[PDB]
Amino acid sequence: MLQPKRTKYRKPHNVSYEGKAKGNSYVAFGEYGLVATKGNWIDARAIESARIAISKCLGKTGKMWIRIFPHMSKTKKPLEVRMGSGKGNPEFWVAVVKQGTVMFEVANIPESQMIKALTRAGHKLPVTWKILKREE
Amino acid sequence: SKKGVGSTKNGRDSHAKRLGAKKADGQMIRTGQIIYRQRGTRVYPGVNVGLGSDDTLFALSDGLVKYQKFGPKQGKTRVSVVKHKLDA
Amino acid sequence: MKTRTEQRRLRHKRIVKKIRATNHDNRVVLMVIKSLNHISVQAWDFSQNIVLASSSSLALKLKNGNKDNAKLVGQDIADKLVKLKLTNVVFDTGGSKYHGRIAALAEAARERGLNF
Amino acid sequence: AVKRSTRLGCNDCREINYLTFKNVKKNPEKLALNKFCSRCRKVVVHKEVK
Amino acid sequence: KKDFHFPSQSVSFKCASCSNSFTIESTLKQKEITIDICGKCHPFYI
Amino acid sequence: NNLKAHYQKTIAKELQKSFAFSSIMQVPRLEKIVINMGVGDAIRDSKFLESALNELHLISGQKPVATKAKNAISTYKLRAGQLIGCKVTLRGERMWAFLEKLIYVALPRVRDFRGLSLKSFDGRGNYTIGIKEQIIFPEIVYDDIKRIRGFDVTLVTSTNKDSEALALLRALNLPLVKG
RNA sequence: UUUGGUGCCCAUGUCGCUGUGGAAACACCUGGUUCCAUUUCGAACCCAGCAGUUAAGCACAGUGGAGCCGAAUGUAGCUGUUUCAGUGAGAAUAGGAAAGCACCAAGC
RNA sequence: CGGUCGCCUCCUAAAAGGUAACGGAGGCGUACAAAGGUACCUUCAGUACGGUUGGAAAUCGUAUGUAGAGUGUAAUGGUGUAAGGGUGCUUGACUGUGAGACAUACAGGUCGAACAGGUGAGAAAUCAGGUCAUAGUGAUCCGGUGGUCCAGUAUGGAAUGG
RNA sequence: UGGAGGUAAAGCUACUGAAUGUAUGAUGGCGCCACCUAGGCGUACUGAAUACAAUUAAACUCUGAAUGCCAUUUAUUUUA
Ligand SMILES: [Mg+2]
Ligand SMILES: [Mg+2]
Ligand SMILES: [Mg+2]
Ligand SMILES: [Mg+2]
Ligand SMILES: [Mg+2]
Ligand SMILES: [Mg+2]
Ligand SMILES: [Mg+2]
Ligand SMILES: [Mg+2]
Ligand SMILES: [Mg+2]
Ligand SMILES: [Mg+2]
Ligand SMILES: [Mg+2]
Ligand SMILES: [Mg+2]
Ligand SMILES: [Mg+2]
Ligand SMILES: [Zn+2]
Ligand SMILES: [Zn+2]
Repeated sequence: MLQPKRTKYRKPHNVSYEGKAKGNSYVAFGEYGLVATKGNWIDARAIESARIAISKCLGKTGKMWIRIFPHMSKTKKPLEVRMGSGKGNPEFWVAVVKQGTVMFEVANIPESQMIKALTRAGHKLPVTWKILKREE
Repeated sequence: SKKGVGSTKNGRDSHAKRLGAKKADGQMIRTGQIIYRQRGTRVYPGVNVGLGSDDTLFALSDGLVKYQKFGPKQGKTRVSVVKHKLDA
Repeated sequence: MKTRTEQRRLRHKRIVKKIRATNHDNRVVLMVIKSLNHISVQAWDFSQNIVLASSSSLALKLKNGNKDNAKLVGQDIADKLVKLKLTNVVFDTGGSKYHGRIAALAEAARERGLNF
Repeated sequence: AVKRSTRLGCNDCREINYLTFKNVKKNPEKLALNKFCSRCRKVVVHKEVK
Repeated sequence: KKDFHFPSQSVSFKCASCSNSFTIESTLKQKEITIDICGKCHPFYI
Repeated sequence: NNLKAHYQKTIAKELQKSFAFSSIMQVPRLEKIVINMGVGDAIRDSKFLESALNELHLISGQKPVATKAKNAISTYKLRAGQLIGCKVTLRGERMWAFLEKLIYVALPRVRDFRGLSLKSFDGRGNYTIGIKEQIIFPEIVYDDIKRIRGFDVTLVTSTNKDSEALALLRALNLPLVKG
């Protein structure tokens, strides 16, 4: 469960996911990568699920990198509460993925297993994923 | 059922102090008119421009106000009042 | 930590900033620069950034560094200022404490018609 | 509110002409300042007045 | 600086074995104080 | 001082010849012997500090200025605005007088002056002497503070190289082991 | 023109490295008896003199090392109307860069 | 029912300003006869080395370091020769005023050239009508206190007012 | 035409936090010895600092627009 160790402000304004890709746009640690095509909020739970899926379908020597990190927190008012009397308390952390950000990358294992691995990683995430390779 | 709700603690704000630039470049000015109000010297004073007890810049003579950029990496701003200088 | 001249330059930067900030009547500025051997004097005008009058031990051809030749330097520069028809002056030191040669030259300038 | 104020009165016409502040806990000694007096039209010693 | 109660007076110093009357400024009694171990009376220096 | 003239003539010629120094003042020159006898006991038994100064006073001929800390520490009971430590800086004739008196009278009286050198230069040419006890200094009567302490005599030089500082020390015969 | 002083400027002006220099001046330097000074020290400030001095500082030449500056193309954001025309960044880069502008005194 | 009611700082506030919510964070109802005024002098914190007590860290010397230091305070802005530190003398922490502006429904608030009187620092130029700036505050009525060139119910006082 | 600003954007070796991998690695945990206290050899592993490559921010900024705002210049229009 990826979680910031501490934050200066518990309840910040939400960060939009509409727009192009600011950073983490090109595979730069591995050479195959899973890009997103629709910005959305995805939480550390989906990240951990996808990472465990990748690790389970990896081998004995494959290596993986997680680019995105759930920096921003979000609140949720308790149920049966009418609006007012302040903001709700923070519940879960989501990493903000914009159209074009490479979330996971893999290397050091043959091509078919990595393609399958990225497929299973992307089926755990709501965004519609796509495979790209690293420029020589 | 309402079940009751907690209480918020920060709904407090102070009156807005009316700071900022008052006379724009090229505007004619007489002595004693405010050119720039600030909290801490955001605009330095030049010639024919004074300072107050609230870091307020005011004119000292007739003329056209004029801003001059100066300082390291061109990060400091300076204002002045170039006198009418009609000089026939 | 530094050398004497740099500290003298530092004091001069303070004095120049102060004079340029408060001299409202645009008086001529009688700058004296003292060295280990000699002391010179020049009257700048901070509105035009030029030199109106000048005087020096080299100009006056004296074995200076004494209070005696300081009297001569003050008299010469005061005579030149009177000839230039400027009498409203501001007096600043080169960054040295106003005393001895600087005080003698400044007082010498005052009895020859200067007002400061 | 706290009352740190004190009154300063002349010592020639015995008129009170100034109002200032003083900490009785820290400063124990009476003020003996010298200020302008409207009546005497000069500078004169002004002392603390109850 | 000056105007002091402790005067630094040039006092001579004698030593055992080797006389070596070294004159050094100090604020003490004005006479030939004899030192028992001086620099020259030490196995380390010579 | 006659040894001051000895310093002038001898140091000039030998160092100049020793390194083919192109100017007589290229040779290193010693500047100031700072003495700093500081103690934190002034936080509680202030009286002691006063006596400290006088002994320091009685040793150098310059009245000591008491120094103040630039911070505050609870564990040491330290607080800003207090006087903890005196520093004296001797120059001109008096500095050579005190230096000569130390090396010739005070130092060889040290219980075991076996010395420490080569491993004392700060890398810029300086030198610090950590004295262990005060009673050994001749300019001190038996009556003193209830606690006895040492000294931190230090040295400065015109040169910036520690090796040239050591060379001056060897030319001056400062008696340390092999240095 | 060069040296010395200074103002304007506020790194393409810096930090550093390597060499050269002094005629006059600038500096270190020589002493504290005078005016003046140390929260203590003629260190500094202040005196009165230039014996020595080119280490410094200072001034020149080289040095692209650090720091600084940074083109064109393209792109992101904007304004309109389009779903295309302008506006155009930041980052990155080729690369520049060993300051510049005036006044005064001296031999020139 | 709980919470809040005046004033100050930041964000939301969309690069002029303004802009709300039981939106998100904090403080204030002060402190300084020096932490004011002037003249002079002076400039980080930290880190590296070297040194008795003394220790990770007290002080000293030297170098490095361009602000992470200080600027009484909650933040913001400003300020490293400054607005920070020290010293000497002082009280302008004045009197009567005040052209002209800002912002404002009003009431109130904020800046201020300049004049007269008499001062402080400083050789002088100059500066000083409280502090680096923004919170530290409550109208009217009523009564009390000091001064006073005004009134004093026929007149002189007094009472009582101004 | 000139200006004020610090948003969009972008960047985090230009700060404050958050934060990924690689390399060198303070540090501890973990051992095994000697030594009762000064310590030492490896560390399933934690991870200061540095270098390389990559990230995040209403209350982060070494930067950084357009629009909008103020004033002025010219042309036209209205007595508001
Ligand atoms: Mg506000
Ligand atoms: Mg040379
Ligand atoms: Mg209620
Ligand atoms: Mg706006
Ligand atoms: Mg605004
Ligand atoms: Mg603050
Ligand atoms: Mg003072
Ligand atoms: Mg102050
Ligand atoms: Mg009533
Ligand atoms: Mg009557
Ligand atoms: Mg943005
Ligand atoms: Mg960052
Ligand atoms: Mg922002
Ligand atoms: Zn009176
Ligand atoms: Zn002997």
